[PDB]
Amino acid sequence: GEVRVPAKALWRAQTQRAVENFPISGRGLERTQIRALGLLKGACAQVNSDLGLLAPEKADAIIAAAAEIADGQHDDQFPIDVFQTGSGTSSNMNTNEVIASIAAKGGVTLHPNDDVNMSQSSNDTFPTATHIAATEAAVAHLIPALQQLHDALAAKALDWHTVVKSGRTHLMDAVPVTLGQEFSGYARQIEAGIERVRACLPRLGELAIGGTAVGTGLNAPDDFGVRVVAVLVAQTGLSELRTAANSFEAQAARDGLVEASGALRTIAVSLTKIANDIRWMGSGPLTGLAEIQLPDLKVNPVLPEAVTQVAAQVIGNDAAIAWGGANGAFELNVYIPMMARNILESFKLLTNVSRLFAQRCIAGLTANVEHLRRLAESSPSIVTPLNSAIGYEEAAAVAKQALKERKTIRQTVIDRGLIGDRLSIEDLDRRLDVLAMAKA
Amino acid sequence: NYRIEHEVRVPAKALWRAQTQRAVENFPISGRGLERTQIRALGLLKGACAQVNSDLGLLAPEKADAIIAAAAEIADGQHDDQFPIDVFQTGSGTSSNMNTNEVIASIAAKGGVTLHPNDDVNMSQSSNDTFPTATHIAATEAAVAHLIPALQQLHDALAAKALDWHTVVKSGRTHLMDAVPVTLGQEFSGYARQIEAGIERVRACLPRLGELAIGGTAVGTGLNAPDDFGVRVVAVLVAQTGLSELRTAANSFEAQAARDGLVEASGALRTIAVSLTKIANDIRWMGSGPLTGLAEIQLPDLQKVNPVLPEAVTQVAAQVIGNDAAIAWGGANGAFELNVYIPMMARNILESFKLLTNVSRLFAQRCIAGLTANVEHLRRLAESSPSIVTPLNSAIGYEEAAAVAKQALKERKTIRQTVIDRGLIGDRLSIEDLDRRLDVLAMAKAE
Amino acid sequence: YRIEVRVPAKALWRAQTQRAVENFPISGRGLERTQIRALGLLKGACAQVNSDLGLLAPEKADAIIAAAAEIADGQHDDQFPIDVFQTGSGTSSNMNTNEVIASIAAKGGVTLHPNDDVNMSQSSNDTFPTATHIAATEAAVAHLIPALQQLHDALAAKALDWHTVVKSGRTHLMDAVPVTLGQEFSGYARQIEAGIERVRACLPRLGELAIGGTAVGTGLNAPDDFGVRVVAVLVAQTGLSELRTAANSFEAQAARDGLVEASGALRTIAVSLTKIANDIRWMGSGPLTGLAEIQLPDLQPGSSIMPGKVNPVLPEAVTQVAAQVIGNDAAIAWGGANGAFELNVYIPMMARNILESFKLLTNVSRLFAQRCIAGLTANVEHLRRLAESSPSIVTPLNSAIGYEEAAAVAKQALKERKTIRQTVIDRGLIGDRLSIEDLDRRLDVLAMAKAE
Amino acid sequence: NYRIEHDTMGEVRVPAKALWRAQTQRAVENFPISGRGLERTQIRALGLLKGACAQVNSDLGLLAPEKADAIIAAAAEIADGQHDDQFPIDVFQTGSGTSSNMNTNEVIASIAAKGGVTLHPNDDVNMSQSSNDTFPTATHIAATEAAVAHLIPALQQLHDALAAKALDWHTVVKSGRTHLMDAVPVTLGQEFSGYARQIEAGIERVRACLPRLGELAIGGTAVGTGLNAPDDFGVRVVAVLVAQTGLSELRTAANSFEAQAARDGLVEASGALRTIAVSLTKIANDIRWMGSGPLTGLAEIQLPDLVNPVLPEAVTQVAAQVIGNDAAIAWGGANGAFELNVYIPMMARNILESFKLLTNVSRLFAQRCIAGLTANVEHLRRLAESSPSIVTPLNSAIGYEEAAAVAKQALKERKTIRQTVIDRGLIGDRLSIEDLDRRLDVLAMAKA
Ligand SMILES: COc1ccc(S(=O)(=O)N2CCCCCC2)cc1NC(=O)Cc1n[nH]c(=O)c2ccccc12
Ligand SMILES: COc1ccc(S(=O)(=O)N2CCCCCC2)cc1NC(=O)Cc1n[nH]c(=O)c2ccccc12
Ligand SMILES: [Cl-]
Ligand SMILES: [Cl-]
Ligand SMILES: [Cl-]
Ligand SMILES: [Cl-]
Ligand SMILES: [Cl-]
Repeated sequence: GEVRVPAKALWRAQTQRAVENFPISGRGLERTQIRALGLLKGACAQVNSDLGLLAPEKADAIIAAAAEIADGQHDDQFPIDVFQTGSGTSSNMNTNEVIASIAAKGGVTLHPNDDVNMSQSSNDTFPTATHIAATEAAVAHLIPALQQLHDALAAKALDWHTVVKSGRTHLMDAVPVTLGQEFSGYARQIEAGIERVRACLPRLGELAIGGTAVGTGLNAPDDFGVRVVAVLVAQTGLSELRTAANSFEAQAARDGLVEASGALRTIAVSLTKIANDIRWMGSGPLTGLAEIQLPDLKVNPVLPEAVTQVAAQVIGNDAAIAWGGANGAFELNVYIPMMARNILESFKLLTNVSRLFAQRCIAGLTANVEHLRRLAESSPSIVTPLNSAIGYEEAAAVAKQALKERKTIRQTVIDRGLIGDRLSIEDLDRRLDVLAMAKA
Repeated sequence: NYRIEHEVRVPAKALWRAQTQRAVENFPISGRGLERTQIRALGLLKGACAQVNSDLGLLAPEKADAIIAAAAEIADGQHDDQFPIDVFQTGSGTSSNMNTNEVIASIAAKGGVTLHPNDDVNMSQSSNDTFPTATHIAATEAAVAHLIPALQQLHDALAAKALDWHTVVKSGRTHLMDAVPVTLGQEFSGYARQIEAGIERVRACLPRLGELAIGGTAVGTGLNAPDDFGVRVVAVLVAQTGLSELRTAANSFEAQAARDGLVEASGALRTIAVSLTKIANDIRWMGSGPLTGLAEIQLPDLQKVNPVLPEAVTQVAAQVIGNDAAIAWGGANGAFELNVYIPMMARNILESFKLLTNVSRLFAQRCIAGLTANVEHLRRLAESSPSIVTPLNSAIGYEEAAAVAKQALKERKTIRQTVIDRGLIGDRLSIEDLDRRLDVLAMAKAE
Repeated sequence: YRIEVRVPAKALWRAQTQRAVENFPISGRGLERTQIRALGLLKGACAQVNSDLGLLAPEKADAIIAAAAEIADGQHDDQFPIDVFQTGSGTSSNMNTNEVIASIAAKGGVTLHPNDDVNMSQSSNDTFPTATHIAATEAAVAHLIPALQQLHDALAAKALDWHTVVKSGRTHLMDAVPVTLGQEFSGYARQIEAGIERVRACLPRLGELAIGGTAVGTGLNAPDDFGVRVVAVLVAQTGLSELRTAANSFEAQAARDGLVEASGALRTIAVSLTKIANDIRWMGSGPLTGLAEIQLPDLQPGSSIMPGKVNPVLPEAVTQVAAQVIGNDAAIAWGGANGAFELNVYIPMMARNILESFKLLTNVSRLFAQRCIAGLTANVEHLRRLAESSPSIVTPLNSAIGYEEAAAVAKQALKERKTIRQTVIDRGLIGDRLSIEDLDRRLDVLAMAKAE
Repeated sequence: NYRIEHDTMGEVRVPAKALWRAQTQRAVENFPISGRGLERTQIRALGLLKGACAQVNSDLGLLAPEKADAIIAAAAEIADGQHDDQFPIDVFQTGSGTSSNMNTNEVIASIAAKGGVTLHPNDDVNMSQSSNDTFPTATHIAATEAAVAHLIPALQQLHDALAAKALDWHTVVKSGRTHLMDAVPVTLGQEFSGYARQIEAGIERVRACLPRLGELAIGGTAVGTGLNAPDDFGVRVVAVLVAQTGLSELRTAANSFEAQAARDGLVEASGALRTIAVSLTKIANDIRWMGSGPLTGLAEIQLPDLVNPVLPEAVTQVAAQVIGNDAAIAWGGANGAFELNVYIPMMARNILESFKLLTNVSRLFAQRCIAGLTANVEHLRRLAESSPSIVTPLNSAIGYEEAAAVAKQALKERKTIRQTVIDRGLIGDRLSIEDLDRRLDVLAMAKA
């Protein structure tokens, strides 16, 4: 039919039809997705050239246009809604048409399908770009952001190694701990988060390229996949990219995204705990716990709120990803654009809020040392450290009398006239010292 | 060009000011800000508040008119690009509240009127009762003015097909296996009811979705606001918008300590997403083929035909389900006098409303309306199914009925032709008695 | 062990049930008492109607009704061994009920055919979802709503008792202007009251029964009015007026959207309960290192290592129940979306989850009301002291001494740990623009909470 | 019919025959919520842990040898399943699992008393322990054992059944399906190789979570600090557990505070199970669709009758349950505070159920569905040979327009592409039979 296309638009007919067919969310591909589609087209053009299937002049043109796209020079040339044909074929064609128009600016005539989509199908390209984008997000961005947060938490764990305070279990007063020990716990949660992301990489980095329409590789060179992956690894430095173990699994399912989402969700769960504890420690200053002071951006914990909200989003996104993941049929899972949107957003949210959390909250925390000490000196104590001085039986009697008369262990020892040759006052304070009780 | 404020650097053509710019620098998290409906509702709210402060003599009429004019521009969508703050901001949404106050002041300034963002545009209000008020305004309007009419359009399209296909007999399917006859019209009457029930579900949540916190100020007590600020602002909002569903909260503390009304409404959207998944799935399966699939109907071409709108629908449904999980999560985790997950909740609920509205109209117009049934083929299959030999039992015994069914399937013939081919027509069974027993439309029991 | 297939001797079920037992050894958990009861109610009403329409012999119908009444009464809850994770229509549990009823009638000398007699006018597809919705409707009206009303009433009572118990508000977990403990609990009460409203609003669709639609929704091989007749009997016998024939017989079998809808209501209540329970254990936190606003009744020892430590175990039970309801809700929506054509085949899993959510919420709400809320005591003097020392209450001084001096009062009081009243005095601001009488009027914290 | 018992809170009436005591009975009355208690595997883990603890306490000279022996013997009876009816406490108990810990202590004491040995539930049976490190330890022992000894071998059985079908059906060519629409040829073998990979990847996912799932909190006592335990109590107890269970995946926690303030390892493991549920949903759905009919469906295969696809229905319902449980687990996981996460019994219920359901349904799926599948081989090939999707390799010979006409006529007349090309008289000018049979070899097209 007749198709009206904007003057300064590098996309063509089929992209414009897709724009008209899916006015649903008003939001299109992110920069990372666009970049990954550009990287893939350049790599495909390179391999088609190396195999003598594509004329060198045409290949050079594609590679040049693809490089512009991957460098972010055309992020306004991808107007198709996220909620499109579930294979992502519309965005694939979007990329083919934009490259064709760019090449035409350089006096080379490309056919979007026959040249720019050579050896590819409408079904193995978009999930490939999706996993490229997800792997890049995991390796180049999320993991270093998490490492930064870990290092900030670990720094406080060391700095506060002897800042004694009261433990809390069930929200109730418990035996002493140090602020440093608590932050050593938070740091380990983030460290384990990094371990979780790393563990999913062998399957997250699997690319479907080469499988063409249904996974068989019909109408592609037998080694298209492995050659394209090699160019991608060389150009991105992403050694985690690899050919799929099974070309049918790689298109019929998107289980790699579901798996990876689970790692992000676990991280969201840890971050909720860490953020929650931190805003509670900062609460008050009169009606709260008043354990620490957060940097001001009466200070509201705005970054913990940002963190806990991001975590909520990752959990919602995770549910959406799994839902689409389960609902593939036969040779193709047709939930890819929705799954891509959600997994890449979860990566982006976690990355950016972890860095903000680290730099503008954690690094600048100040402990209220004297208040914390007074809290520790209000914790329950135990009789065990008195055994080698008064014996198991007298200790047991002290514990019973303390419980009965609702007095501290220390005062009960004094009231029972136990301060003598077997136990001086100094010896009592040493054995019951709250920092020693924390076993730091 | 960038103008300077105090020190913070603000874009020249930006109508926001220093507090918004600081929020921009503090939350570079998603790169996504408030949606159009939330911005519109913030405008609506600020205008109504100014009207009431003017009515109560608390704000100069010249200042009030400036806010009202500015706010109207915002509510009309003229300033959507003036709200740069990330969704993932302070959990009260105070940053976006100040964004609105600042943009209104800057709009007024161009008209020669000076407004203090806090002292004037935020008069009688707090950082805590305004943003969720705007959220519930935006959600109520999305439910009443957009989603319900969209759903009604879908219902009517499905109902129209159910009528057109009233006598289009086909094989029923249970457990995906062949079963006794139904009509395509009956199936589509079921789809229509699912959507109709969806509308009932949305309507049922409105008494609580429409509750507004405005007037409760910082903690719910209404301290530093007129005692009747809430009912006055709501009456102005209703008067201006026609949204009679908007109401003052039943309890002012519940309305700020929790966002339970959004959790409730999301559940209604989630159920609709569940209904749409079933409908969309059946339709793309019915259209599967053209050779190795079910080949019951043909879908209209768009991009044989891929079912691209059922894929759009089932992907939207997945998103609504994910959004629903995030909303419940934020909803459960308020503390004492304030739930601090509102911007995240607003984002997700308003998007869910939008996606369902837009994809339902698309589904109705560009998929449902142009569906075409393979009528003769559907009847042929129904008339050849082993599932329909049971009315033959009283005439020929279930053992011979079984032989008929097995031979019909093997030779790919109707049950009728098989009965005839096996020489069963006689005094035990006339051809007219056979056609009565095997009347597959009558078996469907269409009203 | 009798033989038919080896079947336990004291088993009232027969061969088809025993086959299902051997086919689905998956969870080791079978139907609940409420589902069993509902299957009993339905079979008895069906025989009643079949008899009335002259389709079933009176002696046979009487034997079904008598046997089905024993099942509904809970006398045979050990005769339903089939796993929850069975054929997705629930046909196996339907046959279970048919077989057990036939065996009961056999003890009385009457021979019933499980299919031809007990399952007359019914199919293996409209029975189990009918029983599920009967069970879910009963759980909503007879058990959950009264239990929520009991918790509502306990919260409302506390709100009344604590109407003048002033304290500092908390927003973002930071100090805020005064509220009363009573206002907060009126807020919790409203959340529970709204929860009841949410359950009530789903009942028009939760109560829809598929019975009469037979195999595919068409009503083939059943009387045309079978559905309305069975429902009439059920409503008369159970008093459950919310039970009704489905608006659309195809929707009622192709989907279980009413269950998804109802779970949404339950999920929302779980969300409310989470907020309420969290606030309450935080309010009782400490007693020396926490908020120490209230004291929860002691229910059991908390720690071996810490002998006097008593933990908020009911709020912990409530919040864990809430997590379960949210999990169950996701399972129900998952099952609900994935029907195909004429039948949703996730009914037993959806039934398990919705009925569990009803049960857990019902039971934990009553325990929460009786063993926690009713016995709460407020630390009134503690709460009032913090309120009277709060920087947040200096605002009403503005019109007398100016906001800059009020800010100074707040800073000094906060630093010298004094009340706002005493700090105003210690700065010598009581003169001819401000009496001690006017000061106490302006710093009346209860009046600042504006309690009605 | 009762006897009097007591704790630090006062006196409590207990059923006369019951092996539990006061604190258990308080919890019986405090939490009548679900009506369901700990599972066999949980009780076993608690028994194993208590025995190991008594062994270490005896080794370190902290507990009298005659007392340790009485504990170890009692704990063995519990771990073997002789006293499961003595664990009446609801899943929905105190969030630390305090009550079930005391349950185990009390029952061990009452058992030993029958042997003439007097044990204090707290002082002897709970020596060097607290609830806060024992109940999550038992929970992670149960989950680790469920992963290693049960789930992975069940998945390997399912993988092997799917891989056997992939081998058997290696040349069973059929029409591909994308968007539910006919596509270029594949084989049943290839589809099933895809299913096998999903389950193989599932095993990889479970194995990848084990370094953290296997972490045990034991030794951290009340708040993570180890107060009131020997400094090496944890490593010693873990060594005993590893020796007695053969589970090398059991290990001390990398950080003692993380191990009690959080249950992130359970959230992580649930993610793997959830992913498996997602894979199983795809496989089960495909298989019931392939078996659909016998007239109006796809009718690609026939499922064994045990014909409704009842095992795929059991599989997809189990999947839904696992996804549901997964949401409950993450919810509890996120909501710890300071030194302790208090959602452990609920998280344990859900993670352990998810392990159990996937284990049992995978073995059933493998044995009683996958193994007995039969393919309609000739019919599949005939459809593949008759599909408009395979006319494309004729384009260069007969042209686009004629290829479309061939496709349309073949469908309308229900004939193969090969026969339609012949019938339209295209052999001779356009191409030979040899060329036709080469271009339309659907098996070669499937690249198999
Ligand atoms: C999706 O399903 C189809 C797609 C296309 C065509 S066709 O009309 O194009 N066709 C019929 C002409 C004889 C050559 C086979 C191809 C037919 C069917 N369906 C059937 O053939 C049903 C059937 N009937 N009888 C049997 O014995 C049987 C045995 C195994 C599998 C299926 C069947
Ligand atoms: C599930 O799908 C089937 C089930 C059973 C049988 S059967 O083998 O039992 N059969 C074929 C013999 C002629 C009488 C129809 C019944 C066939 C099909 N499939 C087809 O007939 C495919 C088909 N082929 N060609 C067309 O032109 C057409 C037009 C509309 C719809 C479908 C088609
Ligand atoms: Cl443009
Ligand atoms: Cl701008
Ligand atoms: Cl029995
Ligand atoms: Cl039972
Ligand atoms: Cl009614």
